[PDB]
Amino acid sequence: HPGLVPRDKLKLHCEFCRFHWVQDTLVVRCAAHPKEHNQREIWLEPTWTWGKQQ
Amino acid sequence: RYRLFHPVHQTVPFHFNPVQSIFPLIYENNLLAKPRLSWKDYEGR
Amino acid sequence: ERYYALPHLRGPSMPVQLAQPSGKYPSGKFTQMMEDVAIHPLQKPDARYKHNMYPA
Amino acid sequence: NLNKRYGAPYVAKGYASLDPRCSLDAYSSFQQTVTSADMKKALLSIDSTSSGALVIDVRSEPERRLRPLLSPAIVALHPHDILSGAACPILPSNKERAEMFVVASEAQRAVNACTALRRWGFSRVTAVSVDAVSEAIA
Amino acid sequence: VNEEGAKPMPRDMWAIWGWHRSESKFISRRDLIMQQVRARVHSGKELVG
Amino acid sequence: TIADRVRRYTDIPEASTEEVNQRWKEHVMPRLQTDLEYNLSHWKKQHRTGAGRPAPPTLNEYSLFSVPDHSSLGQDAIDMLRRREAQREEDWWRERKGQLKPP
RNA sequence: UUUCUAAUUUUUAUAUAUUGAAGUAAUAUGUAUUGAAUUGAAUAUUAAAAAUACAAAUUUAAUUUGUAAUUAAUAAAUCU
Ligand SMILES: [Zn+2]
Repeated sequence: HPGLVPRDKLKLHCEFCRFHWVQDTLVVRCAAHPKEHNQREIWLEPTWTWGKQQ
Repeated sequence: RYRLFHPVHQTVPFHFNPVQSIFPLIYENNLLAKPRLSWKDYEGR
Repeated sequence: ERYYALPHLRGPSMPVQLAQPSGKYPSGKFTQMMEDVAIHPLQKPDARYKHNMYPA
Repeated sequence: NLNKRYGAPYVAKGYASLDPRCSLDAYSSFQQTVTSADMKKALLSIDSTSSGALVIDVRSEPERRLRPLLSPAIVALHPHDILSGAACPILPSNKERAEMFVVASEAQRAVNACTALRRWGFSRVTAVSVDAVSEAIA
Repeated sequence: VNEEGAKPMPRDMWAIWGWHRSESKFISRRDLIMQQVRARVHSGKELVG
Repeated sequence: TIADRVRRYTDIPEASTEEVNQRWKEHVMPRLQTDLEYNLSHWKKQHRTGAGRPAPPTLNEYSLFSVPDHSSLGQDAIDMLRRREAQREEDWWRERKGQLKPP
């Protein structure tokens, strides 16, 4: 799922393309074209730590 | 804190050295001058 | 030494018939109700298909 | 992250608390008038047994020799001793009830000296008449 | 039963009554009011009853 | 604050429907035929003839229920507010194009 | 850095959410014109025509259907 480098680049290409809080990262999830139009904001991995990803 | 705001008027307190120290008769108006001229002139114990 | 300083006012301070156009595309807050717009709930506009079709 | 520690009267402060408005009101008092009665009331302030001279003349020292007005013991202040604030130690206490006057050679200096007063917290002074106070000899 | 827990403030101010932390139990007065408003006005989004 | 922010929703429709109650009980009530149960039964007869008398109301009979209507009021305030925003384009592109003119 | 002492500079500083607004309706210059095998608001270019408000799309070989109908959602109130 192409990390849209800033959050602001996120665009809803399809009718079924909506936003979702996938663990503190605003992402776009679509039932249709499931990974084709999927976008995920750039942010730390869902389970990071203070010594590994600052 | 280390940026103290006070009247620096405070840091040379004249409580012990008023002109009745150097001019010992000034309330007596005769205005005599009996100062301690230098640390050098100290005659001794 | 020269010192540059403003003249005294004889007329209105902010220019009115001399104002330069705002400079940002004047798509007003009401043509695209993007934000900063407050409307009474009785007077909600433009729901011609949602909730103005049955107005009150 | 100022204005959190200091107030809004910080960074948004035009520390020019000297003359954004007073200078205007100085040219206001310039406009109206001063005349006999406007000195005659001051005459009563000379008639007041308490003798603190009301009007003051900010004029060059050669000028006053030519038309001496010092008769009622009025104060002769160099216009900078007013501007610089060196005159506040002799200036009325009632900033809101006192109105002295300011004589001057040409009425531009007078208002230019009375604005200095209104910068020093003074409220009423109509600020000029080089010729009236001589026509009001007192 | 007559026993009541005498407590001037609830021992757990973030307790929930739903499923999630944002379903909290104790709500700020300045939001309890904007809640009692919507439950007492027209409900043009969520059906009622 | 509760009974206030809901009064945005009802007092105006109440301030209205409490003025009609005034207009009703003042002008039409005196000349209102109280034998309605007979009157209705007359139209249930006029309908069993089919050629009955359903009459349409007139403006003067109808203007009793004339009220401040935010269905229109609130709407055409926006449109008029908007055709000023639509007005500030041709007057903007005329102003910008008027900045290229020398002094 | 004579020695005992006194002291005002401290491996402690504030991190962006409330709300998959998705019900509420047949139509009517009109499937404009041009270019087009075809195109009807959603091929291509062309875009300041109108009137009785809804031409920068999805959809279909075309249309109709069908999604959609410019809205409450105040982090500001410093936290010491
Ligand atoms: Zn999509």
